[PDB]
Amino acid sequence: SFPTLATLKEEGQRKAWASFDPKALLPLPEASYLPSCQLNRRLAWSWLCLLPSAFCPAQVLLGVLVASSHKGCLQLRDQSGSLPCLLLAKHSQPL
Amino acid sequence: EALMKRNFCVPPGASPEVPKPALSFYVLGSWLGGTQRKEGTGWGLPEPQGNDDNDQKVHLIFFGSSVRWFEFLHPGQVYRLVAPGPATPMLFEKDGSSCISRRPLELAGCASCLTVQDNWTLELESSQDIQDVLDANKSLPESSLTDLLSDNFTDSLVSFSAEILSRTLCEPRRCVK
Repeated sequence: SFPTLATLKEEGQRKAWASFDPKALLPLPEASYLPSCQLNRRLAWSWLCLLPSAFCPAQVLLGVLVASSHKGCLQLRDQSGSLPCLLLAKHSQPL
Repeated sequence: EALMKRNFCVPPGASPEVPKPALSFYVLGSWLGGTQRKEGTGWGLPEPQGNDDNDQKVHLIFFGSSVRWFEFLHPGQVYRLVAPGPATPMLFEKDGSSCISRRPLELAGCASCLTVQDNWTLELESSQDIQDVLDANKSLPESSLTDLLSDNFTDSLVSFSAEILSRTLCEPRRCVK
């Protein structure tokens, strides 16, 4: 299936915010012996990875590379919008 | 050099107004030849490089709308720029004092600067033609473990290549660990 950049971004953001369970990150009994400041600092950050090819059906990314002259951030741009992106070549060789 | 907010200096012969803080950066590199002219599809034989006592080192200030080229600069890669139009002499050696010559506070006094122009563009050369220079594309320089772990406190320049284990943000000062 061919998605649009805005739809992909919104779906990713919604899925990321959906499964944000603090109890999962810090299970028992480690939190049982923690102060408030350390607990809050530990819970302050997280991350998540998603593979679109694992969804039903598969998805393919398509876009136009655009290098804006304001922030120096290469983006994939379409009519719907834009998106931050990172480009690398083979075997740890920079683009 | 990294990309951040930078302050230029007083232009030569212009109004004495404080340069505004604008995002910009600069690079340092070494030349490989003299002035070169286009010839057909390719470029003509470049003029011989002057046997000058000055070190073959140049500094290029990138600012304005040229910041978009930041992501395509990496050490050890052969880069050739191009100035569209006629090959005006004295264009790839030093900044023209008469024209816009604004440098940051850390680069104003340098004797080797070359501010890029908007109409100029940059391209990557071919591997086979300049394979001789590309032979020095080994691992990036890095100080020894003893140098990084010796006590001293002289010097604050180190380099290595590591693998991230864990990341954690610090808040009360803004710091990421």
